[PDB]
Amino acid sequence: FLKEAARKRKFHVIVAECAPFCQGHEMAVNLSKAGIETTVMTDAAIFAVMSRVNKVIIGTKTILANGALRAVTGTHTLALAAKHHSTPLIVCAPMFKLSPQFPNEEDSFHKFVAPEEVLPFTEGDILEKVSVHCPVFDYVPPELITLFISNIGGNAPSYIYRLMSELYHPDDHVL
Amino acid sequence: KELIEYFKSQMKEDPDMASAVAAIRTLLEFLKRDKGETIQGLRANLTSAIETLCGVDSSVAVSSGGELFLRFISLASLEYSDYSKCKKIMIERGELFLRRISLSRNKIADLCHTFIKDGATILTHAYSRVVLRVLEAAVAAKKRFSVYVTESQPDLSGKKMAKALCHLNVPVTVVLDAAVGYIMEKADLVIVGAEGVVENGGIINKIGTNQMAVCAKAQNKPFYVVAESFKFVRLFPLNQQDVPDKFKYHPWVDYTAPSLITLLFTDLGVLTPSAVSDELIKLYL
Amino acid sequence: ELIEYFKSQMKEDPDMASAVAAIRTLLEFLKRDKGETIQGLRANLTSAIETLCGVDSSVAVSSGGELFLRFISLASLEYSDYSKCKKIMIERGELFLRRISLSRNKIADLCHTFIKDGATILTHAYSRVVLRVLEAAVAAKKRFSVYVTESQPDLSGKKMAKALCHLNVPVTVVLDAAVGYIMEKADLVIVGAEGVVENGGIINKIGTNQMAVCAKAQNKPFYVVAESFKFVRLFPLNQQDVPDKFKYHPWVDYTAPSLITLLFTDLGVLTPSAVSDELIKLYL
Repeated sequence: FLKEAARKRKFHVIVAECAPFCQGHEMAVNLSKAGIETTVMTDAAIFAVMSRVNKVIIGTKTILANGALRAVTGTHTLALAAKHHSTPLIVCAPMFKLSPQFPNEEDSFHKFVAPEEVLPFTEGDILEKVSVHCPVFDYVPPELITLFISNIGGNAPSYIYRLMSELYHPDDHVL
Repeated sequence: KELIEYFKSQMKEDPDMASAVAAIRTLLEFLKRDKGETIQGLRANLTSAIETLCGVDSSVAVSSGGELFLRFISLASLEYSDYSKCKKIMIERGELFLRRISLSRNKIADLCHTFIKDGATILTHAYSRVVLRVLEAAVAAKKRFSVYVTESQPDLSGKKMAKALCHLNVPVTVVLDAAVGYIMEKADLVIVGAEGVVENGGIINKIGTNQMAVCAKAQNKPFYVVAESFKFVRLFPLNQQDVPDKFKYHPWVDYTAPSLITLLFTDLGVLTPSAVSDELIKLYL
Repeated sequence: ELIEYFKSQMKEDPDMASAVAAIRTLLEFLKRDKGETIQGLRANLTSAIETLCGVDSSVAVSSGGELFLRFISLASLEYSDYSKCKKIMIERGELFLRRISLSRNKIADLCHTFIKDGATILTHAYSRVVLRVLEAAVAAKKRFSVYVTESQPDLSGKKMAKALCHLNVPVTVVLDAAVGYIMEKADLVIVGAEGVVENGGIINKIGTNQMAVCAKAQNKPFYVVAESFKFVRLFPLNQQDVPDKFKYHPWVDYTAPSLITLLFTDLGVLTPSAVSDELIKLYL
């Protein structure tokens, strides 16, 4: 989306990663080298600069049957922040991830990794009593996405149950 | 008039089920009637006049349910080739309608009860007849939680939910009606039964609903509502003056604003506060 | 020696407020069983009456007592004899009682030109301060109908209707749960506080938080009245922060502190964030 938008037009992207372990740097370098003029941001100073930003676009991993979305880490916080400035937040997820799960019906769609991801093992005798933990995902409520970008075109944030009634067999939610 | 006495017998002969389903049962058992021997006047005008007579109660659900099974008989009570088996003998389609929306309570019990998060307490509103069975199926599947009830006070009705729940060994505490603002932070998510669901997505129910929803929005906590296939309606409120006055009655039932709810259940399934519109428009083609 | 003196003033005279009754009780109870010293008398007997008066479930009482002890602290001189420490310097307390009785007159004088005609009013349970300002508003030859709620730990709101129809305005009571049914009807929601705290929080009876959350739900301005007494010195955050002895089925809850819009007292009109500015001006 970004590099094809940059293929004719000009902008200035500013990017905070997601880092219990980082991978936003990979996109940062991957579109450092097609001439985009990115800034890579720490994952906390969003609120310092999102007052000055005017649009914000994230890409999730899977979106579910509330019209909602479990995304990568740190998306709920930046999404609520962007609601606080009322600037529109755009999910660029296709018609391919739409899933009949519902958030707290199941057992902890946030689930967890080895926290050596989030702790260096070299600190001493500190780690025995403490039970550190971190998830792989977040959860954003479906009131908060402004507009999908599917393949067929922009669709409503709550355009979802008819998508499931005539894009699935909704009797087969046995799975 | 001559058969509203049987509706009184159906309201106070088996007081477990709902009012609207007792009305549907009443009239469809009356379809062994004194033979009017016609399709047009009998069905259309006579069941219309029976909806007018049985709508003399202060219910909102009963008349809407009567119109709803009028639409559920408007499907294919056809002109099939002779006046022997049009509907007055081929009558079993309304019977299977009655059976489906009898087992609808059981399928709501099978669906919703695996959503309640164990540990966070859930304050409920006054006694419905679908909150009891979803809590029955929840505690039947070995959960742990707490539950409070507000009184919902024109009359004491929260202790009626207490005498409902306490018979099956589940902890509960009745809490003051105007003081739900104190207990709102204590709960994390809030379920409430329905007298009926509106096309905008809000609910209509006995009075103590909208302040629960707006305190839920202030605490940014999920507001949950539950309804069945009987309780759809065609009303449209904007601010509260426009529920009909015969459906108002110091309100005895009340509307809450449409989409500061967060999630909603029905017999068609768990759905979204704009999906309400298209999924009731699916009914009555 | 004074406990049924205080209860005589309390429930054989329901005219004045509880805080002003308590401060009249101890100000006339400077005629003490004579220990005749500055510090010890003060400390033990005033803290002792603030303890022994704790059979009631109010919150204005101990605050008014501590406000009086911060009153008496300031101009207490030293001039070589134990006669005019305060045992002769007692007319300061007399002028204090009359000025903070005249306080209710001056909030009536401040807010009589403040409710506009045509604006209907929804109100919570009773005070000895809502009626004086509303009848100093009616006595300016205005006109406005009023709604009021039930406020159920009891049949309460009927008392407010009986008081105010006798005070000649059209009154209509409503059920407690019917607030958002009729909140949008109102143009103005005024609230007599129980006790005002330094962040704009108003701890009060069981439904003023309802009024605030519905007021931000309607963006209609939410006005609270308090006198010079009942600035209590707690600090609340949430719904367990106020002490349990103030509560006891709860009986007191706590509204949010940052959403009320205009308050007013003896010292004039205050935006509800200047409450800390004047409370630092209090207790010396």
